[PDB]
Amino acid sequence: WTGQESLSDSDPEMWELLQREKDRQCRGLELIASENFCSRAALEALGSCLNNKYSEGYPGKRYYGGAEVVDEIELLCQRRALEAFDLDPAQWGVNVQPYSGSPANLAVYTALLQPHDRIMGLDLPDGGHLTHGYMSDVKRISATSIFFESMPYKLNPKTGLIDYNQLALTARLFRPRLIIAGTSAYARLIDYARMREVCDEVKAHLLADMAHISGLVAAKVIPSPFKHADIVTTTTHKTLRGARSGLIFYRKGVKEIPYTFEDRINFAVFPSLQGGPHNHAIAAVAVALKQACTPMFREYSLQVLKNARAMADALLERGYSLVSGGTDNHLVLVDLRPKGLDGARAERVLELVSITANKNTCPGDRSTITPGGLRLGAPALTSRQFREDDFRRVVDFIDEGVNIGLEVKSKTAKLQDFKSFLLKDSETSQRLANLRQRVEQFARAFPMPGFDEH
Amino acid sequence: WTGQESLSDSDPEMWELLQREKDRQCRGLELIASENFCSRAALEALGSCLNNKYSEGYPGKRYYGGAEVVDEIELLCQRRALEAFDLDPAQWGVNVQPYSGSPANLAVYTALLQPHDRIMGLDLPDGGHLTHGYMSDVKRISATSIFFESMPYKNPKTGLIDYNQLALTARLFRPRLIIAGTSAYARLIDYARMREVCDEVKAHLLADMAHISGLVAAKVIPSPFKHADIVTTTTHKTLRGARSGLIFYRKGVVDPKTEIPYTFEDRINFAVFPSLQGGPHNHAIAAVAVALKQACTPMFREYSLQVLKNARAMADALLERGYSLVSGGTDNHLVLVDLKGDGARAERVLELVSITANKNTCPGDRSTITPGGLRLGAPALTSRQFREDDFRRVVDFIDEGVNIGLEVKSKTAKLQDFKSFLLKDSETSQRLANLRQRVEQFARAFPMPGFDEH
Amino acid sequence: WTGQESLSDSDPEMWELLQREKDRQCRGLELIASENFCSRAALEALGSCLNNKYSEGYPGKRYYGGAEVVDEIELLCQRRALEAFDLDPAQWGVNVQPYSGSPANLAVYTALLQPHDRIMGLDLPDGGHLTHGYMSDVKRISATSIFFESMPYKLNPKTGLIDYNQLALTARLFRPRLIIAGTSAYARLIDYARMREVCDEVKAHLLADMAHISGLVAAKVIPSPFKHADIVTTTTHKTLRGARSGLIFYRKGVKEIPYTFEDRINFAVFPSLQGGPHNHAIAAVAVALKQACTPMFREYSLQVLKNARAMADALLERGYSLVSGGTDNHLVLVDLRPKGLDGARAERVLELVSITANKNTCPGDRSTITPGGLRLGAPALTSRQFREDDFRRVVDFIDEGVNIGLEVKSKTAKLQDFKSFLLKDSETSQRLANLRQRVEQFARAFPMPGFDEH
Amino acid sequence: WTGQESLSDSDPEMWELLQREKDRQCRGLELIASENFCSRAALEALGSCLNNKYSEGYPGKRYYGGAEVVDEIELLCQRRALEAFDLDPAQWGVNVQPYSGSPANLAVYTALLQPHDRIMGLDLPDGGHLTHGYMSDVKRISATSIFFESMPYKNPKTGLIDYNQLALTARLFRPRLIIAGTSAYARLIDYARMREVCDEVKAHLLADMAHISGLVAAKVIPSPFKHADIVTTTTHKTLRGARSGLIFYRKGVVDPKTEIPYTFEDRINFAVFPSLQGGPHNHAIAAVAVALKQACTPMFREYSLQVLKNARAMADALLERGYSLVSGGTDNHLVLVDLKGDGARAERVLELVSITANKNTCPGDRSTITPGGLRLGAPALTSRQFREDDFRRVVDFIDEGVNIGLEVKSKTAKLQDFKSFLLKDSETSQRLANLRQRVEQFARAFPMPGFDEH
Ligand SMILES: Nc1nc2ccn(CCCCc3ccc(C(=O)N[C@@H](CCC(=O)N[C@@H](CCC(=O)O)C(=O)O)C(=O)O)c(F)c3)c2c(=O)[nH]1
Ligand SMILES: Nc1nc2ccn(CCCCc3ccc(C(=O)N[C@@H](CCC(=O)N[C@@H](CCC(=O)O)C(=O)O)C(=O)O)c(F)c3)c2c(=O)[nH]1
Ligand SMILES: Cc1ncc(COP(=O)(O)O)c(CNCC(=O)O)c1O
Ligand SMILES: Cc1ncc(COP(=O)(O)O)c(CNCC(=O)O)c1O
Ligand SMILES: Cc1ncc(COP(=O)(O)O)c(CNCC(=O)O)c1O
Ligand SMILES: Cc1ncc(COP(=O)(O)O)c(CNCC(=O)O)c1O
Repeated sequence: WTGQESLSDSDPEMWELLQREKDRQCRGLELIASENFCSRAALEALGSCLNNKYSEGYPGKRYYGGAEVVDEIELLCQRRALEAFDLDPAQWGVNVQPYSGSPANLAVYTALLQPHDRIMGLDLPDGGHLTHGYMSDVKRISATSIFFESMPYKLNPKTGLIDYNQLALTARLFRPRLIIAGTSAYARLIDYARMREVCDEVKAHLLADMAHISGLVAAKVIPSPFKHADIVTTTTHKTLRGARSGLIFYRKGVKEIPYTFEDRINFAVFPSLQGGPHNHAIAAVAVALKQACTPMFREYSLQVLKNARAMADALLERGYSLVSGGTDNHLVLVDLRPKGLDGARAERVLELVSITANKNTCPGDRSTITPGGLRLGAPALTSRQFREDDFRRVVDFIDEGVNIGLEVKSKTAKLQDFKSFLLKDSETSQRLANLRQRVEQFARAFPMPGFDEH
Repeated sequence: WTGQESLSDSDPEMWELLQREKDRQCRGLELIASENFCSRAALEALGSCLNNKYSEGYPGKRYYGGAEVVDEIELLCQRRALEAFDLDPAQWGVNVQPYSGSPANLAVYTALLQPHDRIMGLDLPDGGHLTHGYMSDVKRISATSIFFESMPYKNPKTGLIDYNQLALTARLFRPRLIIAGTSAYARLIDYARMREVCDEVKAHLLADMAHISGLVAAKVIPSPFKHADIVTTTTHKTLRGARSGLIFYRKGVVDPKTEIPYTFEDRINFAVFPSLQGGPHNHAIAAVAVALKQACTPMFREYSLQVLKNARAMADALLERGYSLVSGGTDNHLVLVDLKGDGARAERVLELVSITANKNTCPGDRSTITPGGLRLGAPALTSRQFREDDFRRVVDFIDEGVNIGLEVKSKTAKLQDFKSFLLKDSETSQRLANLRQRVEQFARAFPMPGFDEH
Repeated sequence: WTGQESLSDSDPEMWELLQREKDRQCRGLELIASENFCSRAALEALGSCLNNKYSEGYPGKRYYGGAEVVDEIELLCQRRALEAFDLDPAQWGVNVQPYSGSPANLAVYTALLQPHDRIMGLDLPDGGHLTHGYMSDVKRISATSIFFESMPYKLNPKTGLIDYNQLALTARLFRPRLIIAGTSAYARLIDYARMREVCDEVKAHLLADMAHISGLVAAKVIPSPFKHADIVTTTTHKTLRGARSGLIFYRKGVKEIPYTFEDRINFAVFPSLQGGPHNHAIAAVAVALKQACTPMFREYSLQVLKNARAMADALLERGYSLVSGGTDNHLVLVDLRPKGLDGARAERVLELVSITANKNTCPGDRSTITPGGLRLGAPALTSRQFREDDFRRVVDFIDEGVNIGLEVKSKTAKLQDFKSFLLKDSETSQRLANLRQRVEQFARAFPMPGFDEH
Repeated sequence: WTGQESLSDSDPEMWELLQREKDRQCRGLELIASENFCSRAALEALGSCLNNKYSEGYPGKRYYGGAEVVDEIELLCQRRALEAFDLDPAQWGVNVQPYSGSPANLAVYTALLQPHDRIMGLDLPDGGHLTHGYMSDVKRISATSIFFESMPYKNPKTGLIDYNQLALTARLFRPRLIIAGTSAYARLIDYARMREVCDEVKAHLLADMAHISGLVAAKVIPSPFKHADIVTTTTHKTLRGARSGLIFYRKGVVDPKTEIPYTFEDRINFAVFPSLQGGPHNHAIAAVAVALKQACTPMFREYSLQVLKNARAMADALLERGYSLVSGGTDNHLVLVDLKGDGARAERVLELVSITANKNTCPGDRSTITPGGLRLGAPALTSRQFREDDFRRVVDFIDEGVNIGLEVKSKTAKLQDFKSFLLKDSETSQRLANLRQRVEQFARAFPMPGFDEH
């Protein structure tokens, strides 16, 4: 035994499963807005010997030894994190140690707020994330709502946009100490300036979760939340096209009233919440971050917008509804209830063809288990050199998939009856197999970032 | 740009900086009990395309689609984890989604305890970790102490802990979960004693197997999986996998008067998602499944069986030459010196000679800035096929470093001037480089798991 | 020494002070809405040997002895508490042990809600009480807002009434577990049915604080909050005209879904919060409670309404503003800003004449230390056999007092300058002395409940 | 109806039922260490017209008007309280507004501690009270344990507490305030030991003088007012006043390196109002001011000096006839029997003979439903001018009751049949009424403080 053996030789069972996923990604139309395809250069850094380095602490302020050059990669990851978002190293710091996006948000709360302090974020069915404080009417399900007292703000159901007026009214009576300005399912750009004015009135910190749109912010193709918010969090595996980690950006220097964000946030990530940093992920983020400073990444993010706008205008002419009218970023929200189908049936219909999407509730729904919409993303296929005409054909396969699920809903009743009919009825099982072949052949022709084997 | 370019061509920086890490892992003898050198097969799954998949949920119940492959990779890792520790699938279940060891422990707290409820663990300055409930008496450091009221447990004479002063403070603090785990402790823990002492106070037994994880899977050191109810661990230490976490929870059933099932697996799986974290790191789940398959092989048990006799030979070689073991022996994998002359003084002279360790507070130390004890680790170099006479030489290499350090401790002034004249004086850098030379020549000759370049 | 000596003989210093207060109450026009004049029969029961009886527990469920006949007075106090409000002894229980109104509300919260649970009450400047959860924009000042998370609902500034629509909107997003339906400064009757509909939608307990209006509810001259709310609290020293204590009324029996209010509320008062019950106060409340069942008390409460309505219509013809238009209960809220004077100056002007009132903020004020209104009560003087024509003359003295403070504000600037000018300037000091004599001579002619000496 | 009618004419019920209470207080010998017979002068101020005044606020800063008299009555009570315990007004302040002893203690917790912060007091089954932080290990009883995490302190051999096991659990629980008070304990508390043990753990010393309040004012028992920082007490026990509470807090200043004032009096006065309670009970504040004026007289010290030698004669008379004192003596005012034969069995046979006591858990009792110890009290009958030979007779009266109880304990079946055959069997009611007869004839002959009728 030496540990240098091959995965294909040491574990052919796992190498087979790990090889069956790559072809599914090659043959599938990934429309999930949160998913991308990480480059090869960042993946071989994520699966490297940096997994074998304990660097608890921070560069210079390490508690153990052996972090000679590991400190240099964390400083490199910090220096290009600010460079990718055009930040002064004297006015903005960055913490690269968050394991993912969810631990990144929890670190901001523990650093700035006391337990049971008041949190305001967009409600989950309206487009907010779990970590922005979410509670059902039955019990608290997000830990942000267990350790802190959260209260959500809703959309304007007429326009589908965030009700900034209702947020101003609600914050004046709830008196939050931190308001989250970030989205998981929202086609337009958040008015971060209006957010800042509401925060300054009730004396609250403005946290901007840049997770879905950070790649567009890095390319400067959409307004940057750094110009109004003073605490920015983001994942690095969505539009950033890197490994699964998290970044926390904070103001630094003087606000002389000093900005006291640098010391508490770094203390919340370690030693409060996390322990050993995933240095293999840090270097993978830094590889993707320097890719974000290149003119290629701006051309990539510019294409993600027009690709989402292309499918958005493509779905409209087919007779589809889009909440908030259309789209200004990377994801479109299709409203399926005007056509007689719901997101639950459509998500299962499109998945059996390898068009991976996700259900999403629409303003006005009262069903939970049967949402009337889907969230379709662009940056996944756009990294595969997809362009406008390619996304127009993606929607053509969507419609022919929706049209299938429409006639199946006429032959079936409950949702449990629906998923059993798509696999039993060979007349529909063959009709689904035809679009599957016609979708997988259209998808394999496009290049795929990363390794060609695994 | 396609995303398939090599790291050496795309980021010529990050390529060199990582090759300096693998060089350091080969140039030096790593002896931090928590560190290890993972196998090449597992890291290929760590740098996989599974980094791209969003699989929020669990096998069976998932909120997305296109998860056909990752579902079987997760169920494979759960079955490989249950087999690696010889657990009946009907009596035990495992969640394989925690990002690391620290998040795995916080998930068990959120699941079984309400906010500000009471836990008990051995103190960090007494051989514990931050995630067990450590507060600095002037500040609440870890989030284990901010969201849950923890009482630190600590006997300095026996070298062991005070396993009945814990029972003394048990009924007077009345905890709901006591932690039986170690971060810097050389002896075993009476797992039959920790259980009944939790039953008389109506508490839950939590075993944090993070350091002993390998010595338990190989059935060479007694296991907690029939005395404890919930078990958390790292896939990092002694298991030689990627950096992630595991939560071993009981499952199943007897109320003979007037049926009594376990209530664990629905709450801890809800704590991991959607409470604490979001999208699982499938590349980490697949990587640790490779290490778990290796853990069921006799090649891993003989590797484990070597670690104990390597640590025993490590302590005896130090015992035979004027060094006190803070236990009277060690069946674990680490040592505990009483450096009869301090702790923080040895690390600087070691890491400059390409040998890294960490400070350790010995029972009786009145300080924390200049402690008196080093914790050296066997699993790291044992994975490089180190054996008895190979480790006996390692204790002789530290000998010349500690013996030169005792000469610098006789000079200079406080800890600041210790590290000052080392990288400044001309004559002192002679024994620095000579001992580093022979240490590098002795280390590079051993095989190194993982890739050859990165 | 024997302890049977007279207060006039044992302590002539305290007997002098205690005698100077009674004449101030005899000579003064008490317009504070929360104040009344307790009868002699209830006062000599409040200052009796029942002070010398430890009866911790409840009748029958006593922990010590000696409560032979003390148990009978608590059952008598309970039986007439329900009788005074026309409650079925099988559908309503009552706890008479609360020391006062503030401990009564805190007992309801601790019995029904967990720490940091969500509370909704009327904001303090809008007419709510402290114990209904009040927080400034700077810090939490009420213990209800420290142990529980409170959020206030506001008035409709156009109509001066509670904004039930905004409360329905706010409760749907705040998700409270208890909503308070009670007032301290509100001239109209709360729509308790609308309150109940909002509580049943967000699944919250409806607590009605009957403190100011319980005498009107006992006489059945205003709608009873018992017909919609299931938890009712009240003081017994306002319109109840008894000692200073508190009552908690709760549903009992079946809601078979049982009502689980009786056991938890009785446990929160004792042993959770309070200790030894003030049995002298319990019997004093029972004396006043049986007075509330008499036809005299209904004629008294009927007069309190028309006396408040008389002064309300009297103030209107003098050119005064009343928020919410007028009055439907016992207290009128005068808005003084249309006349150029504020409640701070008027309260000090009327106090120096022995017309005791209190400042009160008005909808739209932004001054705190200079409120633009006053809260004038009726049940205090109405118990002195005051009638409509008498209250019309009370307002005549008010106007001539306001007219004084109007011309003083022209000769002065800051509020600290104002209170120093009313005592220095002998030209105004004599003008105030004239209305003082003309007010005290009008007040002494009316009878005064209680002892004629102390 | 005018409100000036006597209680005997208005409520002929309540008149008779109270005269049965004074009859019972005269017919029987009260020996509950907490009970007392208040003076006639204080109760005249308790049944005063000050019950009618709303004086929310403090002398100087009040939110109302017409408080000229009650302001001086409050400042008089503060000065009489500082003098009664010999405190410099510049070094000590007192708040006289707590409704009772339990609210006074909760106010000190809210003022100096944040929610869920940590306190330490002696356990209720070990001689404590609920307000010191008692939880039933299966439920959190007192609100001291619901809003603050309390650890109960407890040595059964010495009879005393374990005054260094408290130090054993001190640094391991790290409280912010330890309580030095007693509800059922016969010895004194080392006040110099409680202070330094709180200083090494950075805690506050709270002395709850509720039972020893009289023995401290008379300067016959050592005082905590130069070792402790905050002191709470009842005006009820040994002080022979109305039922209320007092909060003695330090005030004033020394930072010789690089001025250091006390930070107590602004927070505890804010905790009493407007945090916890609202309107003060001015009739109680005036009543206790009368008892405080009596406490500064030599007639009260010789009364106090009698209580100790009465309790010492009470214990020695019991010691001389086969009874064990749970201390080895008593300098307090209470006893502690080991009833060598139970506790709950004696109270029923006593209160039926017109002598009342209470259960007391002796160190070593495995039960709580049938404890083994009675706590008899001296201050009650000492106030009736009881002396040595008078109390020596009281121990001889209980003798025949306990000796008949040992015969019933030899019969019947469990505690249920003990009290069953007492009020049912014909022959058993003979020694019942005979011993009650001579006990009533012996009790009615002594003078009784307070009024003659009520
Ligand atoms: N934007 C957004 N997308 C996505 C996609 C994946 N993620 C991350 C993973 C999230 C997983 C998840 C989601 C929901 C619940 C949940 O608990 N759901 C409620 C009903 C919700 C609802 O929508 N209720 C009403 C609303 C009011 C109305 O309009 O009536 C309805 O629409 O019916 C319930 O099942 O109890 C849950 F437990 C776990 C997100 C995200 O965080 N954010
Ligand atoms: N109804 C009502 N009457 C009465 C009368 C007596 N009691 C019981 C005793 C209460 C004592 C008390 C009252 C207020 C504060 C307080 O803290 N007050 C704020 C500013 C308040 C305000 O009104 N702020 C704004 C409102 C928003 C706007 O309209 O702008 C303004 O009006 O300016 C501050 O001083 O900080 C306090 F500490 C203590 C009550 C009661 O509870 N209820
Ligand atoms: C705002 C936001 N924050 C965090 C996350 C996820 O954090 P992790 O990287 O820890 O999973 C998401 C993705 N949420 C799922 C989706 O949008 O599809 C998100 O939209
Ligand atoms: C006993 C124990 N448990 C859990 C963890 C958490 O592991 P992560 O850092 O991967 O979250 C650690 C960290 N171990 C630090 C050390 O001994 O060097 C640990 O020592
Ligand atoms: C609704 C309410 N609750 C409680 C209280 C007072 O509780 P205490 O009896 O414990 O003080 C008041 C009187 N608040 C003052 C006023 O209205 O003038 C009140 O209006
Ligand atoms: C030591 C102590 N402190 C405070 C209190 C509270 O007093 P109130 O019940 O007046 O709030 C008590 C009650 N004493 C009960 C007894 O010993 O009989 C007590 O014993």
